[PDB]
Amino acid sequence: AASLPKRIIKETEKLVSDPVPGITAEPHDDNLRYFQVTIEGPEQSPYEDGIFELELYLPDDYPMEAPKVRFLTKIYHPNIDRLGRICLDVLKTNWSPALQIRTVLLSIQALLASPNPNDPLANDVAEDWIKNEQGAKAKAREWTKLYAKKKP
Amino acid sequence: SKVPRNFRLLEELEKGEKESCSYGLADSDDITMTKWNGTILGPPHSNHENRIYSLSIDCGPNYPDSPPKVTFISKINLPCVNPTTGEVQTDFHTLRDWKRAYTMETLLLDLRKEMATPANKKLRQPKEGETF
Repeated sequence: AASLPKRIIKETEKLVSDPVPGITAEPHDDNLRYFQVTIEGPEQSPYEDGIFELELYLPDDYPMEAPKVRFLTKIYHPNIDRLGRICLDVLKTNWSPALQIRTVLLSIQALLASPNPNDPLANDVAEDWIKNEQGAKAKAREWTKLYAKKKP
Repeated sequence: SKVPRNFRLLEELEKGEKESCSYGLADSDDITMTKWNGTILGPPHSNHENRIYSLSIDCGPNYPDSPPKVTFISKINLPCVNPTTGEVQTDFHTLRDWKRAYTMETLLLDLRKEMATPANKKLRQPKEGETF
C-alpha cells in the first residue's frame, strides 16, 4: 500500500499523452486519486457555448469499484441533478474493471450531446424536457452562458 | 486513501437520503454542500422523550479534518448548548476530539446520547415549539 496501483499511474499518464478531444483531466499534486476535469459542451447542443468543470475521485477499491464523479458547474440537464450528480449506467451497477476513466469521460461528453429525459432514472428536470423541450433547451443554453466557463 | 471533502459529503448525503436522527441539505441546489439541517428525536426515559429537535450544521472548507459547526434551532436545556445562541460548545467531546473519520451522524448520535446522561435527563425543557 506504499504506492498507487500501476493501473492508476498508467491511466493518468495516458490521459495526458493521449487526451480525449474536448476533455482535460489531471490529478491534484496532494491527492493523486482526486482529479480536476473539464469537458467542452458539444457543438450543436444547448451546451455548446461553455466548458464544464467536474471533479473525479478513484476510491481505494478502484477498478473493482467505479470512479466517483460529479459536475461542479451548475447545469440544467435531465440526467445531471442540482448537485451535479450524474445518472450514467457505467457509474452505477454496470461498472466493471474492463472499463476505464476514459470510458466514463467519453460517456459524460455523449450524455451532454444527447440528454435522455425518458430514462427511468432521469431526475426531476425530465418533466420539463418532455412537456416543453424547446423551453427546457433554452434554459440549458441560458444556464450554460450564466454558469459555465466561456469557450474561446 | 484520503477522501476529498466534496466526495465525503456526497457520501453522507446518500446515506442521509436513504431512526433517532436525520439530516439533509438546507439548500437542495447548494453545490458546495455547506449548510445542513439536522433533526434529533429526544431519548426515552428523559424530559426529552417524544420531542424533536431541529439543528443547523455547517461543514466548512476543511471538513472533515476540521469539525463542523453545530447550532440548535429548537430550544433545548442542555449544558453543552449555549443557552443564548443555541451553539454547541467547542468543549463537547465529539468536537473537542474530532477525528476525520467522524461524520454528521456521529455528532447527532453523540448529542442524543448527551441528552440521556442522568444529570441532563432531569433538566426541565422549554415549552414545545420554542426556538433560540
